[PDB]
Amino acid sequence: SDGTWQGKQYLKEDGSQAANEWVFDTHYQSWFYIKADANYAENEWLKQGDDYFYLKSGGYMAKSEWVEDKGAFYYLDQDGKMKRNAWVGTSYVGATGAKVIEDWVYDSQYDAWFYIKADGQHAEKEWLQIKGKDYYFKSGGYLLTSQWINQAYVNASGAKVQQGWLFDKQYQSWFYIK
Ligand SMILES: C[N+](C)(C)CCO
Ligand SMILES: C[N+](C)(C)CCO
Ligand SMILES: C[N+](C)(C)CCO
Ligand SMILES: C[N+](C)(C)CCO
Ligand SMILES: C[N+](C)(C)CCO
Ligand SMILES: C[N+](C)(C)CCO
Ligand SMILES: [Zn+2]
Ligand SMILES: [Zn+2]
Repeated sequence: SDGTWQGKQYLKEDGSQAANEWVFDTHYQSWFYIKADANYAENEWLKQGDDYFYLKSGGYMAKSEWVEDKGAFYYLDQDGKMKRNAWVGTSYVGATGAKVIEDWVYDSQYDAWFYIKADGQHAEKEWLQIKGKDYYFKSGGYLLTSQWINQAYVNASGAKVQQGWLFDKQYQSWFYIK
């Protein structure tokens, strides 16, 4: 390529000054975003339609990588686009792209609730107390709802029931929980 960096500015193959545009510099094999002031975007987000991109230090577009911003982790896909509402390995990124921690996740593809502990790992084959109530997560992390777990009963919200009547449809009989 005959494209060249002159400080933070990029001259294109034809010698024109890049500005307000993406450039792909084969010398780095990297995308870069050149701002309206003809300087490359660096250590910043770029919104383009619905999509977010992150320009790292030196202006390289982030891609297939995790970035930390204001104490939150964001994943950029192969094309540089910030992932939203998805599992990225064992992590879940929410609506804003931020890795979910200490919170519920409803995933329509498993039709199941999950809980990501503060430590960033999904609850799995275990009891947790979440906001003062008890919830049991199966293998794979799926919240158990409306069933007996040992001597305990978890209701439709997944919360262990403390006391009261339950009509069990499995046994077609009334139980009193104390
Ligand atoms: C844009 N880079 C900083 C990567 C190259 C020019 O110095
Ligand atoms: C970065 N572009 C949006 C220019 C293409 C996807 O990588
Ligand atoms: C701009 N951020 C990537 C930090 C948030 C998008 O919801
Ligand atoms: C539901 N998870 C994505 C958490 C695991 C599937 O194997
Ligand atoms: C978010 N919760 C799992 C507690 C509600 C399920 O119905
Ligand atoms: C739970 N009881 C059977 C005791 C009353 C509701 O019909
Ligand atoms: Zn060249
Ligand atoms: Zn898992």
